[PDB]
Amino acid sequence: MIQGVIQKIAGPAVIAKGMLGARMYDICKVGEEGLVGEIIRLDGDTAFVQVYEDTSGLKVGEPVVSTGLPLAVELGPGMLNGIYDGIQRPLERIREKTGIYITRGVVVHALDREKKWAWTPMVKPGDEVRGGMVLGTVPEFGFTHKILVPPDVRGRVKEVKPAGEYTVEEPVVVLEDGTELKMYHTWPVRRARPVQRKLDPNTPFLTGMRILDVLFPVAMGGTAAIPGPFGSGKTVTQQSLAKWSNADVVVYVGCGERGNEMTDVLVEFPELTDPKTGGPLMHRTVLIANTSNMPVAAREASIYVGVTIAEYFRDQGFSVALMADSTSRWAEALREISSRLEEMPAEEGYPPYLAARLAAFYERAGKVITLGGEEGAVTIVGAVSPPGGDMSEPVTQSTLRIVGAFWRLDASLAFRRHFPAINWNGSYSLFTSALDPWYRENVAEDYPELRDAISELLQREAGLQEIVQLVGPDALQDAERLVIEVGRIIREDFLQQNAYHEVDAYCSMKKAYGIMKMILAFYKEAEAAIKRGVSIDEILQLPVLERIGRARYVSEEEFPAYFEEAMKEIQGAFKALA
Amino acid sequence: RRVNALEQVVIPGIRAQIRFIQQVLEQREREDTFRLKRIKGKIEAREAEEE
Amino acid sequence: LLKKEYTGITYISGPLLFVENAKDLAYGAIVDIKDGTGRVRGGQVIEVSEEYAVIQVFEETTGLDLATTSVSLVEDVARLGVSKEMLGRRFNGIGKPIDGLPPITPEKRLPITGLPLNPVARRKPEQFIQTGISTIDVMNTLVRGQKLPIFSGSGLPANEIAAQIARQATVRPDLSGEGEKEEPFAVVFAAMGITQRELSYFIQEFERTGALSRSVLFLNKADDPTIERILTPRMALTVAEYLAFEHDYHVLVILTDMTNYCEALREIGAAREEIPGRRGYPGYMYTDLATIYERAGVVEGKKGSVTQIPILSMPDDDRTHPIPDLTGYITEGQIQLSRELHRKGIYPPIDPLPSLSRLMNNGVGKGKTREDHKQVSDQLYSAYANGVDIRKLVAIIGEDALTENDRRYLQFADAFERFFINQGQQNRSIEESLQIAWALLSMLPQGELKRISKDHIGKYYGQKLEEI
Ligand SMILES: Nc1ncnc2c1ncn2[C@@H]1O[C@H](COP(=O)(O)OP(=O)(O)O)[C@@H](O)[C@H]1O
Ligand SMILES: [Mg+2]
Repeated sequence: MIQGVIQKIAGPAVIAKGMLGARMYDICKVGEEGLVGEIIRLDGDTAFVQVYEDTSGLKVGEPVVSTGLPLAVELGPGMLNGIYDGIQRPLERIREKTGIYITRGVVVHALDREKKWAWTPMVKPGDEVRGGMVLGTVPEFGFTHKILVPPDVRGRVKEVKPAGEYTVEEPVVVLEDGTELKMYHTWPVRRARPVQRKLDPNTPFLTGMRILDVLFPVAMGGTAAIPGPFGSGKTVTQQSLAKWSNADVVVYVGCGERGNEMTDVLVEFPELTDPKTGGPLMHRTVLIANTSNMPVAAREASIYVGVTIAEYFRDQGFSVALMADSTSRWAEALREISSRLEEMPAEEGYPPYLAARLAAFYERAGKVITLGGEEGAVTIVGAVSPPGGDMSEPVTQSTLRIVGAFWRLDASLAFRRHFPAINWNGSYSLFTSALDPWYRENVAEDYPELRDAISELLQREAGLQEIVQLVGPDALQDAERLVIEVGRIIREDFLQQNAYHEVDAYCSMKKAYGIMKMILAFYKEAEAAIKRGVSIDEILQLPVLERIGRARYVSEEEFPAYFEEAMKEIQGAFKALA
Repeated sequence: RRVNALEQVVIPGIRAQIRFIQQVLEQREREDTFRLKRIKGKIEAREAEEE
Repeated sequence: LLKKEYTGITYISGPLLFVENAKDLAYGAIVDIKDGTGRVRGGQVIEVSEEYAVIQVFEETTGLDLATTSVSLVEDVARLGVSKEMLGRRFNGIGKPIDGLPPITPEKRLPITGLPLNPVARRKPEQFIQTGISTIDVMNTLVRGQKLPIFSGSGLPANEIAAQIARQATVRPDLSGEGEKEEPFAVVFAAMGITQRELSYFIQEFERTGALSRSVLFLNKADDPTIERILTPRMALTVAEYLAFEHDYHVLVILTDMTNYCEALREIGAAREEIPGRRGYPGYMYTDLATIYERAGVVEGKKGSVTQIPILSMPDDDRTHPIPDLTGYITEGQIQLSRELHRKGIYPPIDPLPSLSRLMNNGVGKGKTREDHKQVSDQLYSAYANGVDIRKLVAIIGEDALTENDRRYLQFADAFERFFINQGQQNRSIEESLQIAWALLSMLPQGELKRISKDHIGKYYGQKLEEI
């Protein structure tokens, strides 16, 4: 192996010497403690290594050993129901070795080598195998895990182990040329996994939030970004998406954020129920955790590890949802590494190649036909944390060029506790047109008409919001005060949603459609009553308004009976009115 | 009504715009002098290779 | 152990000096610098290489020379000697007593930079703290294990609020039955760039309360060297962690004017010509602030707890300044004082709308405090927002054009601001605060209270103001 000594130490960057022959982006082991590093620059006899661990206490002259391989992850059975470090190390196995503190230099296997897995072969001797084919199946927490061929392996099968129980590293299939295939394989995190074709997204990705599912939909295989200042609600929105979405496997990447938010997931999830099966919610979730006070350079690796795991689960035929807790921390890690490299910053200290990395990260999402002929998709939701809520910063502007949806948060709505605080004037979605045929036959034949009818009401209310604030609400005619009151009803009773309520935290599509229908019927009846010459105050004091306000707290069971009674009551009250 | 509107609404927004534009220009100037500070050091390091 | 000295100084400029043959100095070590007059200065190694090593000095470099100065190693990692006898002492911010008593005898030596807590090893903070302030207890409640800064102004009385919070904080175990007795808090006080006037007030308040016998004070006055301002919070947090997680204490940490800490960091970052940030601050300020904030919390299997109340001043009341902006991204909330409320004589001038607490939702509810807590809080927030909007509308149009419902909202806002927020030095309990909150909610019709279920309405409604 190529072996050298340390020449200069400065923060998270270490320069070695005597490393002639080392390759770019290979993994090195630095110091007597074996800290993990990566080559990013070669210069004559020297090499530039960034360390993913704390470099305090090192001395000049300690050996450096190159492993000759890039950063890779172990892909195989047993990743579910786990929590991992930024370089794929199980934290629950680090705890039993180091206590309550995370010390450097700990080496653990990513996948458990002790557990026995039930093996069921599918191939037989003499068969030809290519990349991405299925060799066999292994049971898991309600899922069926498929042992895939590595993407670069071709040949003919010589022998197959019969059915039984084996560990992950016992060879089950041996090829005709002597290649041995195990239950797991390693893939470099910086390379995208191959596919056959990419398809057009045509099915919705249900989040359970009314404003996101109705007004700004995102399709199965698209991308979205949710910028917002501090206290807006990015984390509650992402954890609700983890809890209630219809994705088969959910990957959560806590890149550079609070550690209490990671303990909340570890405590709450093993008790909650999976929406689409009877098992616990944690059995379908993979956590990658790298908090703020953990080493800076490890923030970059966590994103790639998470996206590679999500791509691996895509190849098995599942639908995967990937949530990045914050990408601004990844941008800051890149900025710090570039500062150590003495590169020339472009803007705000950021390196000039930020937009290339962000583009390469968001590209990996999409709906594909896998190498095995099956069907899978990955959808990515990434949060952005602009400084001072300035949406013109480079990170936000580089993100908006690539994403298909843009959910903009506002601090003004969060001040008055109008959560989820989505600004409906600045947000947009580009997947609305493609999903209309699905809505027409899975929800109702007139759903887009209702959606447009509410969009126009919101637009008219926003238009009158330029007049009312300085002239006076009573100077308007009743034909506009009615619009103001209906806009208030829509804002408070439909768009608003409580993520901490027993019932309101989840909302199906048909319940939202019913609420939309009730609001529009009330509006039409109120307009007819206004044309009958009735004062608006007798309409605002009508008791049927309380039915709409309490509607969103009605459970999914009671709603089909509540809806009919409310619909009858609206017409009865507006006919009994003068 | 016009006096109160001009006092309470129009002026503070204009003043906030002034502050925001001033901050942006000052920050750009700081970014621009950083490059000159690097380039002078590179010039000084260039003409020292063999005097 | 034998000592080693290096005499090959080659370059001195500002805070940095270069040592030529220092090959065996560990990165991050602490050295002692001695000149010809016998004076001793401290320093830390910040870059070590084959050709030389770079050392920054903890104070000014006046008097140094290349002929007679020698650099001697002390330890490879900066460590502090901790003990149980440090309760009731005073220190200068670099570990030396000021009170004139003999130095303590260490039990252990611990690194001042600490270690990250394993997220698996943590547990959810759940014990509610009754502080005695209605704007905090009801609407921004504090939980054991929370970091909750106070966003002060230039001339606002944040120090008095911090002293009152430290004087009255209690856990109220009778509302949950998960214990008994009256187990008091230990207090760790760290001051960075404080002046004599505020230091005197803090010292007299602590001696009047009698809590000085169970407190540790780290004091770095405003005329002390600026590089000592960096080290001061780290040792205080080291002491707090040691006490809480090795002797089952419940400690409370108060950091005063961390804006001074941020300018102290900016000075060194400018000296090291590293890449700046939004307003000249270094680009790594988020990580440095995270290494301070994230040392609080609670640990599964252990009885101790750490709580932090930092104090910082918003420059020119600008919430988008980099210091409050980066503080808000890390801590679990904030308390913001309002200058408009302070002008009209309201004490404490806590502003309800920009204030926030993220750990409310697991510290209150059924089985702890009362079950109507959260719905009352939400209704109060909504009604106060509507009242503020109506009051802003009135200033343009006038009171003569107001609908009677908007008049009710305006009267609710003017009664809320006058009776709920303004309390003086009064020690209000949680039940009294909820009684006052329900008294204020009765000013509105029952149809307005959409945030509260009909179960609680009627059980509490229609009561009038009884506090005189
Ligand atoms: N959908 C929601 N329902 C109720 N409260 C919410 C919702 N979204 C956000 N919040 C409130 O926002 C606060 C913190 O938001 P957070 O997720 O920390 O935003 P960020 O992570 O961007 O700072 C929480 O205390 C919570 O009460
Ligand atoms: Mg967050």
